[PDB]
Amino acid sequence: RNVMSGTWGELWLDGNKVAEVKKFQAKMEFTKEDIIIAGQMGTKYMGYKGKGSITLYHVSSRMHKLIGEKIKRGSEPRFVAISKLNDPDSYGAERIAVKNIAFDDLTLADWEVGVKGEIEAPFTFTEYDFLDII
Repeated sequence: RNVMSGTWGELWLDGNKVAEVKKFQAKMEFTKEDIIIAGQMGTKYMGYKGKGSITLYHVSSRMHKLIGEKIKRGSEPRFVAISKLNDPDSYGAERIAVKNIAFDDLTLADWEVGVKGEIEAPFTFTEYDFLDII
């Protein structure tokens, strides 16, 4: 409905291709904190928090090291997913880039399960772009 979803694609950590994507679903949410800002006297758009689930496979053997380097630098890792949209005609686009993705609960062992198997994880995101316009 107001939920976006997609199937095949790729997951990236900066310039590194780190997994393939089987599917995703995402929803945008109005929070009370966003409601306060939009009501400020002194200004028709509103901030939003993105949340979803994504299913990953063919995880890179380099994920362990890439995450360790993020921790060393002090930077929580932020990803990009590219995926084939469901119902592309409704969007006027065939693919989506879901950006600034955070995985609050994915562990090193979860990444491990996704090398030879598949892993479904919740995620948050803050922006997106439509790709392959039609």
